[PDB]
Amino acid sequence: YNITEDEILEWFGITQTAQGVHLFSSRYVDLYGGNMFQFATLPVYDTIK
Amino acid sequence: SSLILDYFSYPLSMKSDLSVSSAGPISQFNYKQSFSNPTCLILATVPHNLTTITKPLKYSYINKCSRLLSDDRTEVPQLVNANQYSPCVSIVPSTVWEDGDYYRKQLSPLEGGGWLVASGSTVAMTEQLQMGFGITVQYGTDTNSV
Amino acid sequence: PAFMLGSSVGNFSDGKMGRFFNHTLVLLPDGCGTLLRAFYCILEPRSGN
Amino acid sequence: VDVGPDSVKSACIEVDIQQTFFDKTWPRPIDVSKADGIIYPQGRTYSNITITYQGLFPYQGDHGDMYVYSAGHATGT
Ligand SMILES: *[C@@H]1O[C@H](CO)[C@@H](O[C@@H]2O[C@H](CO)[C@@H](O[C@@H]3O[C@H](CO[C@H]4O[C@H](CO[C@H]5O[C@H](CO)[C@@H](O)[C@H](O)[C@@H]5O)[C@@H](O)[C@H](O)[C@@H]4O)[C@@H](O)[C@H](O)[C@@H]3O)[C@H](O)[C@H]2NC(C)=O)[C@H](O)[C@H]1NC(C)=O
Ligand SMILES: *[C@@H]1O[C@H](CO)[C@@H](O)[C@H](O)[C@H]1NC(C)=O
Repeated sequence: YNITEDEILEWFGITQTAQGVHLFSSRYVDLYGGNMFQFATLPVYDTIK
Repeated sequence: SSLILDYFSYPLSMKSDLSVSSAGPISQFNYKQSFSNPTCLILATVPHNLTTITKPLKYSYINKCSRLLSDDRTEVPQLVNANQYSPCVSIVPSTVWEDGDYYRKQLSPLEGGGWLVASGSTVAMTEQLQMGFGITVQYGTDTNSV
Repeated sequence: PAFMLGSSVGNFSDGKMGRFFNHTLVLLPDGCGTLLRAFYCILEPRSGN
Repeated sequence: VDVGPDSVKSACIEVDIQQTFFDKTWPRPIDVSKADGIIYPQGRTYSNITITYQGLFPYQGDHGDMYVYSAGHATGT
């Protein structure tokens, strides 16, 4: 993906459910606020521990 | 909201393992369905006027899974989850060569130790190849958009 | 940060650990953190210094 | 099943075990009143209401897994 480098605080979340690997970030949705919105979903083959 | 399919080599011979409350070797060690969402299983056959899909060598599957620990006295099974693969699949190859194949791998002490061992068996092809499709539907994962 | 993921953990021959059998997931920031590359593929070492 | 770009020599640079400068903590906890580190709901949105929800959640005021990347040795340039 592409991302703009900034000075403001950012957050990332990673999880795995039955519909795949789920990556959440606030940059794509909320630059000056913050929330874990689904910006990526890998259709993964397996669950990673 | 979204749909999910899986497909696999399912002949009709073990079709009696299609039930929701099934606890057979395909249910125990291979896959278990989604109990919170509707599902459907379709067993189809290769048409004569269709060469778009290929035919594999033989039906192969697993029928046993055991985590023997380094003490060589404590053994624990595994429970497969919905749309999930056990660590049983991480050691078993993509196919099983013949019936009763033993696949084993050393385990680290933090994950249990000893040797993870699994047993695989097989079912040969019929006159025409049969495919198994499993569809699961979900309402609350994304936008209603399909 | 970069993240390597798998359900498999093994020790190396020298006594160290960190070996991940089969396919393994890697997420990598690139271009001073501008690229978000990721692969669940097979990784291989080599026996150099 | 795809391509992969191979760039340079297989002569890896020396790697050290020198965590003495690494291990120095920072008191940086989270807050639930300020709502730090909560996943947004994945299938529904709401407005000016209170919503019970079930999900994959952290604890509060967690120690964390605080690390930082350490630059290598560089004498001059
Ligand atoms: C989002 O959700 C929040 C909470 O769920 C909403 O906040 C409340 O919204 C309701 C709905 O409008 C408000 O209820 C209103 O109350 C009015 C009362 O009128 C009388 O009081 C007025 C002054 O209000 C103050 O004093 C009263 C009595 O002491 C208190 O109850 C109030 O909270 C205030 O402190 C006078 O000017 C007036 O002349 C009357 O004497 C009533 O007339 C309305 O019809 C309505 O029922 C409630 O007050 C809000 N609470 C707050 C602001 O603390 C919020 O609005 C929502 N936002 C949206 C929907 O956009
Ligand atoms: C990311 O960078 C490339 C090249 O710099 C650019 O073409 C692309 O538009 C950027 N992404 C977005 C979403 O604009």
